[PDB]
Amino acid sequence: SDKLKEAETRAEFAERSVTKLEKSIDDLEDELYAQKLKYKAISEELDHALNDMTSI
Amino acid sequence: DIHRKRMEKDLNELQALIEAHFENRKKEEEELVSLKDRIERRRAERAEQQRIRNEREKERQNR
Repeated sequence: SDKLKEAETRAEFAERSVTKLEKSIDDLEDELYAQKLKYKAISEELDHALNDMTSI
Repeated sequence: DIHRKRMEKDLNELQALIEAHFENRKKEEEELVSLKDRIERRRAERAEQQRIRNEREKERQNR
């Protein structure tokens, strides 16, 4: 019974670590996706300005 | 007369151009400082997670 309690404690520790890392990954994931959205926006717009060079 | 009035307002917008620049520049500087502090935040987080994984390993052999 004592060994079962120790193993259960360690398993619960690991599982809480799992959940916390998953939440951190979620936050990072959202930030990276928004970053790339605005990156592609600014890149397209620099290209549009270059198109302006073509129109000139 | 309406056309001359139109000409002056464009001039207003023209100088306003720089005013449009200001908010973008403050947002750029905010991104600047956030990334710069994120530098050390990432480094400290890496050290912390290395320590945490060390504790994980010791608890692993302890069982």
